[PDB]
Amino acid sequence: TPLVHVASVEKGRSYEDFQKVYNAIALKLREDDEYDNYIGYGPVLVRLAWHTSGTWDKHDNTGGSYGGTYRFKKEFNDPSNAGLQNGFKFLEPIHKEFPWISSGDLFSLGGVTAVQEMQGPKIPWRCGRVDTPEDTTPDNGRLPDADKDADYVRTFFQRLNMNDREVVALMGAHALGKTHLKNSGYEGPWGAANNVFTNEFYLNLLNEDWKLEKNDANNEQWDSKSGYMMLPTDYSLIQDPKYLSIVKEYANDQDKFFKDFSKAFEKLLENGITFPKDAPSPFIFKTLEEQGL
Ligand code: HEM
Repeated sequence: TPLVHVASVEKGRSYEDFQKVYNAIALKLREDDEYDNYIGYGPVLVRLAWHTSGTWDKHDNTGGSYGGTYRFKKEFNDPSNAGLQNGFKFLEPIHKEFPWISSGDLFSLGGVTAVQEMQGPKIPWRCGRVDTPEDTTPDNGRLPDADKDADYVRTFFQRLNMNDREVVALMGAHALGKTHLKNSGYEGPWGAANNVFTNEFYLNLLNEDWKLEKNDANNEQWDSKSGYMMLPTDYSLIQDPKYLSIVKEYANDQDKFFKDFSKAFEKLLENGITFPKDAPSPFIFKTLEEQGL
């Protein structure tokens, strides 16, 4: 037995309404450019979308993006979510201007908007997540640990119904942003263009010279002399031969990575949700640049 969560469109809303919310998110991303030593909010909004979706458990349909339960203190204060409060704060004035959007739609849309405005692939997005009460908040401990190996990673993502290609594609979002010692016990960026969505994660895995070192929090991480880092779970993608093949494919085909990531990311964000046969089709929002805005 799993719960059923049926998508229900915010009353009377359509594509145009959500493009306006997209636009407000994108404009604030542009405006608040100084955040995190001028990386900007794009990376933390992508991580917020993934962590608010990544609690899902296919076996009983608990967790997931539908209920928007990050707004409750058990989930806000999950140690795995340390740092995401910055993303939530960013989204607060968006929610105040557009109070009709559900929290789950806002957290997932923030992720879509971030990826597209950082020049990533289009991510089709569906509305209709509905806020659920505090007691539906999943317990802490459903997001992955970083200090583990490929077997861990593979098994972990089975709970989110992701296969090896989906796992490797999703991990490419680590092109974005950085680890912050005070949030996670790890420090450093994975690459140079921290706020541009590219296949750089895979090129860096394959092409940098990596050394297993201890950081200031006494945790192991792989460091390169270009000043990049990889988590043990990131590095596992080149230690496992099946993952490694996929890493090589994405390192050598930007388009393929973009298409696979778009599919897996939408999937991640939609897991657990039942869409009525007559629900609207997925929206594909225009970027500001495409709109001349
Ligand atoms: C084995 C799975 C994964 C693990 C262990 C993991 C672990 C981490 C850790 C420890 C950080 C740094 C948090 C910081 O200190 O602020 C991080 C950052 C980040 N992660 Fe992951 N991650 C994984 C999967 C993913 C996936 C699936 C995505 C999205 C598709 C994602 C997107 C990000 C983003 C964009 C950031 C940078 C946030 C920022 O700069 O604020 N991660 N991740």
